[PDB]
Amino acid sequence: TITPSLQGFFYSILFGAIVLGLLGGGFIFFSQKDK
Amino acid sequence: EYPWYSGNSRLEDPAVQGKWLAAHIAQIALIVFWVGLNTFSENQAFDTSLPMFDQGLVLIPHLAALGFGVGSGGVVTNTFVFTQIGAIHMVSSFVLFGGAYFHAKIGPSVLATDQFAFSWDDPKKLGYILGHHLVLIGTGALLFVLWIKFHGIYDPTIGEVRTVGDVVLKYGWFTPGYNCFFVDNLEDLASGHLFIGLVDIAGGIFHINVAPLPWSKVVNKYTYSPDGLLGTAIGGLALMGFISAYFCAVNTLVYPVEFFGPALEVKFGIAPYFKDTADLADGFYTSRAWLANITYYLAFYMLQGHLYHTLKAMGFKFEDIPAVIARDT
Amino acid sequence: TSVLSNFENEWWAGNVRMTDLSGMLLGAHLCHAALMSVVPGAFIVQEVARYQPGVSLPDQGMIFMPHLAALGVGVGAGGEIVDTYPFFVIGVLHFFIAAVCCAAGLFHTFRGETDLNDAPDDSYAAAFRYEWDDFESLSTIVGHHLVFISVACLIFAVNATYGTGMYDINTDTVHQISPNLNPITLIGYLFGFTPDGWSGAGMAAVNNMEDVIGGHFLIGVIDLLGAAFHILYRKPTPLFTKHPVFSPANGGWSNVGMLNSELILSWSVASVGFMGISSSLFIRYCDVAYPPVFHGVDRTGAATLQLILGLVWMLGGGLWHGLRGERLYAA
Ligand SMILES: CC1=C(/C=C/C(C)=C/C=C/C(C)=C/C=C/C=C(C)/C=C/C=C(C)/C=C/C2=C[C@H](C)[C@H](O)CC2(C)C)C(C)(C)C[C@@H](O)C1
Ligand SMILES: CC1=C(/C=C/C(C)=C/C=C/C(C)=C/C=C/C=C(C)/C=C/C=C(C)/C=C/C2=C[C@H](C)[C@H](O)CC2(C)C)C(C)(C)C[C@@H](O)C1
Ligand SMILES: CC1=C(/C=C/C(C)=C/C=C/C(C)=C/C=C/C=C(C)/C=C/C=C(C)/C=C/C2=C[C@H](C)[C@H](O)CC2(C)C)C(C)(C)C[C@@H](O)C1
Repeated sequence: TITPSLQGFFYSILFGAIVLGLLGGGFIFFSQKDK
Repeated sequence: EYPWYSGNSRLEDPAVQGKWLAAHIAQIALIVFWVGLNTFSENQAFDTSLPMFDQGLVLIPHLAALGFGVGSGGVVTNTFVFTQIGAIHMVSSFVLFGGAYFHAKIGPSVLATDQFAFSWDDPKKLGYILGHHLVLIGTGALLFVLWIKFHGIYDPTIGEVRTVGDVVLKYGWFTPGYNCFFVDNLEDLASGHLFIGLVDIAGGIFHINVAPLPWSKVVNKYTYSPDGLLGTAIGGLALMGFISAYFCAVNTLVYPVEFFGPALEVKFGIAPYFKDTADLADGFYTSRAWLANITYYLAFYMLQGHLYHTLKAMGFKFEDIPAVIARDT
Repeated sequence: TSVLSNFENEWWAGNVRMTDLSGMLLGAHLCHAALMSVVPGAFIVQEVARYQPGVSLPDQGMIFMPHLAALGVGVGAGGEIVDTYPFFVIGVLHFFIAAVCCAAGLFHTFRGETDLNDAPDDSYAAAFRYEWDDFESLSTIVGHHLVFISVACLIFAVNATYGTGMYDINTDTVHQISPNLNPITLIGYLFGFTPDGWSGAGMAAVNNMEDVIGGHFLIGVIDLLGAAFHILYRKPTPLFTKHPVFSPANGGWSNVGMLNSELILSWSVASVGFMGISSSLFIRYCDVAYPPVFHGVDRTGAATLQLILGLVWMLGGGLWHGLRGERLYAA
C-alpha cells in the first residue's frame, strides 16, 4: 500500500522529469533554432 | 453588397446558401445553450424556503409546473432535476454548434444532398419543408400529451400532480363556459393538446403530400420571396407572443399561483402593461409579471419588425424617406 | 517496410517488419493473447494451491482470487470462501483458451500464408483481406470485435440478473439483483451526477449493484448497435472525414482526417491508457465493484499501479505512435 513517503518519492520523480525535460528541451530547441 | 452592421443580409444570397443554414443551427444552439446557462444561475440563487415567485426564477417555475420536484404543493425536494434538464440542453448545444460549424466552413458553400437544396421561389420545396416542420411540431405536442397521460403535471385544485373529451369546437366559439384563456381543467388542456398535435401532423402530411394551390397562390401576392417569407414568419411569431403573454397574465391552472404568483391586472397608460395585484415588496415583481410584460413587448416589436420586412418585401424602400422630406422641405 | 524513420530494419524494432504482413500479424496477436490468458489461469491455480480457509483473502496477498470471489465463485453468505474448486476450473479453462490461441498463432506464423493479399482469390481467406489504407476493410473488423465485446458484457449482466447473480455488497451475500434501468440516472454518473450529488470520481460512486448491472445492460446494447452500424455500413462519414486535427503535417488545424497504421495503433493505445486511468479511479473509490471483504480496504497501491500504466499507454505510447503516424502522412 502507498505510504506518504512513497508518494513523495513519486512526486520527486515527476518534478525531476519536469526539470530535466525543461533543461533538455531548452538546450535542444535553442540548438535547433540557430542551426 | 451590404455593410458590416447589416452583415447578415449577405446570407440572403443564394450564392452562399449552406452557410445561411449554419446560422440558423447556431441560433438554436444559442437558444438551448441559454436554457442551460440560465437554469444553473437560477439554481444557484433559488432559496427553497421563500415563495418561488419572489426571486428571478422564470424557468424553475416552468419546470415546477411540469411536476419536477413538487409534492403536495409548495414543495421543493430536489434541485437536481433542474440541473439535469439544464445540462441536457447545454450538452445538446455542443452538438448543434458542431453541426453549425460543419455547414459554416466545412460543408458546401451552396447546397446547389440537393434534395435539401431549395430556391426562394420553389413552392413545392417550401411546401414539403413546411409539412416536415409541422409534423415535428405536432409530434412534440403529442409528446406533451403522453407526458400528461403518464407523468401528469401539477394541479392547484387537486393540490398535487396528476395524470389524465373534445368540446374544443365550443372553446373556439368562446361560449361563456369557455374563453380558453381561463381554462381550469387538466382534461381540457390534455384534450386540446391532443387535438392540436393531431391537426399539426395532418397538416404536415398534407403539405408534404400536396403542392400549394392556385386559389391560395392568388392571395400570397408577394410572400414567395426572402423578405416576404421572413415577414410572414415574424408576424406569426408576434401573434403567438401576444397570446402567450395574455395566457401568462390571466391563466392560473397552467401557471400556478404557487410558483408564479397571483393573476395580473391589465392596465393601460400610454401603452398596455400588467400589474401585480400582489403585496410584494417595493421594487420586486412576481415572475408572472416579468414573463407577461417582456413577452408582450417582445411580441409588439416583432409586429413592428414584421411590418418593416413586409413593406420591404413589397414595392417599398425606406431609404427614400428622407429624400421625400427633402423635396417638401 | 512502409516506414523510413531512420532504423526500420533493426532487430530490436523487428516487429515493425510485420506492418503489412497480415497473416504473420494475426499470428503474433494470437500468440500474445495466449500469453495474456496463460497468466490468469496459472496464477489462479498457484493461488488456490496456497489458499488457507481461516484467514481472509486480503491477508493472503491474492491478486486474482478477489476478482473471482466478487462474482460469487466459491463463496457463500457472509463473504467467506467456502469451496476452492471453481477457481481451479476457471484457471483450467484459461489454460484451454491459451492453448487454442497459441495453436492459432503457430499456424498463422508458419503454416498460414504470410500475406493475405496472396490468398487464392476467394478461398474463405480473401474475405479477411485488410489494408491499412482502405476504411471499408477495417470497419467490419471493428464491428465484429464490438459484437464480441457486447455479447460478453450482456452475458455478464444476464448472469447477474437471472442466473446465480453476483455477491452484492449491501445484501451481504450472492443474489440475483433486480437491475435499475433509468437511463438518465445511469448516464448522469459519467458527469459525476450521482443521486447523492455531484461526485469527483465519475462512474465510481455507484453505491448499489443495480446501478452497475443496469449500466452493463446499457453498454451491451449500445455496443451491439455500434457493431451493427460498423458492419453494415463500412463507409466513411463526415465525422471521421472532415474533422479538425492539429499536426505539423500541415502546420495548424486541418480537416483532412488522415488514416494510417501508426495512427490506428496510437488511437487504440490511447484508449487503453484511458481505460487504465478510469480503472485506477474505480479501484480507488468504487467498493461496490470491489468489496473490501475481498480486496481489502486500503487500495492505494493498486490504483497507483493502474495510474502508472494508464499514463505510460495514454501519454507515452499514444503520443509516440501518433507523432510517427502524422509524420508518415507526408506520403
Ligand atoms: C385571408 C388574408 C390573409 C390573411 C391570412 C391570415 C393571417 C389568417 C389568419 C389566420 C389565423 C390567425 C389563424 C389562427 C388559427 C388559430 C387556431 C387554429 C388555434 C388553435 C388553438 C387550439 C386548437 C387550442 C386548443 C387548446 C389548447 C389549450 C391547452 C386550451 O387550454 C385548450 C384548447 C382546446 C382551447 C392574407 C395574408 C393571405 C392576405 C390578406 O389580405 C387576406
Ligand atoms: C438590428 C438593426 C437595427 C434595428 C434595431 C432596432 C430598432 C431594435 C429594436 C429594439 C427594441 C425596441 C427592442 C425591444 C425590447 C423590449 C424589451 C426589452 C421589453 C422590456 C419590457 C420590460 C423590461 C418589462 C417592463 C415591465 C416590468 C414590470 C413587470 C412592470 O410592472 C410592467 C412591465 C411589463 C412594463 C438598426 C437600426 C440598429 C440597424 C439595422 O440595419 C439593423
Ligand atoms: C473525433 C475527435 C477527436 C477525438 C475526440 C475524443 C477524445 C473523443 C472522445 C470520445 C470518447 C471518450 C468516447 C467515449 C464515450 C464513453 C461512453 C459513451 C461511455 C458510456 C458508458 C456508460 C453509459 C456506462 C455507464 C455505467 C456502466 C458501468 C458498467 C458502471 O456500472 C457505471 C455506469 C452505470 C455509469 C479529435 C481529438 C481527433 C478531434 C476532435 O475535435 C474530434
